[PDB]
Amino acid sequence: MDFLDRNAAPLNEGEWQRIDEAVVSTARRTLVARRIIDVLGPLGSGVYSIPYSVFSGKSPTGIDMVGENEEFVVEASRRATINLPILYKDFKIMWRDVEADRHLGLPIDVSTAAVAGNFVAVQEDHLIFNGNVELGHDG
Amino acid sequence: MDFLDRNAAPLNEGEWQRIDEAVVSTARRTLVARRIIDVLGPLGSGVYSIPYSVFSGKSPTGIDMVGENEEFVVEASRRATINLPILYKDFKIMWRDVEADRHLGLPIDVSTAAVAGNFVAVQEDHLIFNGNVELGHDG
Repeated sequence: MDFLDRNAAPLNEGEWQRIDEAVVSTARRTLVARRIIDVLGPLGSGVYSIPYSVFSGKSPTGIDMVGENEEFVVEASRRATINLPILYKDFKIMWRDVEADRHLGLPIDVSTAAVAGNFVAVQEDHLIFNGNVELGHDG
Repeated sequence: MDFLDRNAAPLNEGEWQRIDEAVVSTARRTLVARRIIDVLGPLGSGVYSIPYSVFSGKSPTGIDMVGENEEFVVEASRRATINLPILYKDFKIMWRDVEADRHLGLPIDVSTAAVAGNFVAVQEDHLIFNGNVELGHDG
C-alpha cells in the first residue's frame, strides 16, 4: 500500500520503529472502547462503508409438534449502512531536531507523535461514546 | 622543550594549533613594542639573564687611503647585564567543554586563551614603557 510514504520521509526505519511504538503505547493507554467493544477487522483502507442489521424488535418464537408454520421468521427491524470517517491529527517533527540526531546524537522528540496518537485515540472514544452530529453517527 | 607539558593535557593538536594561533594573533594585534623595537632571539626557555654591552659614547670614524690609525674602535662604556622576568597569566578550560569538543565537536572557548594573551601583551608593554620597580628594570 502506497498512500503512506514510508520511504519519502527522511527518517530511518529505526526512527519509524520508535515512532510507531510511541503511537501504539499511547493508543493502548488511552483507548477505553477496545476494552469494552470487540474490534471487527481491521478491513483495510478501501472499505468506505459497511451495511449492518438492527434487530431492534421482538417477535414470537414458534412451538409446534409438526413444525410447519413459516410466520416465525426473524425480521431485521431496519437495515442500515454507516460510513467510516478518517480520524486524524498532525504532528510536526521540526527539521533541526533531525540534524541534532544526525550529529549531536540526542534522539528525536517523538513525544509530539505520542501527543498526536493520544489526540486521535481521544477522538475515537469521543466518536464512539457520542456520535458526531455532522456525520450523523450515533453513539 | 621539556617544561612545556603538552602530553599529559587531554587536548589534541587540532586544539593546540587553534589555541596558539589565537594567542599569537592576539599578541600581534595588541602589541606596540614589537613595532618600535625589534625582537632579539628568541633564545629558548633556559636563558635566565643576558650580558649586554652599553655603548653610550660618541667617537669618530676612520677616513684614509689605507687607514693606519686604530683610534676608531667602538668602546663598550660598560658591559652590563639584565635578568629576564617571566610574564604570565592563567586561564581555565572546563572539563565539560573538553568532553563536548571530544564528542559533539563544539569548539573550545579559546577566547580564554585570547584574553590571557592580551593581558600578558599588555603587561609586556607596561614593562617596556614604564619599567618596573621591584625587578629593577629601567624602562
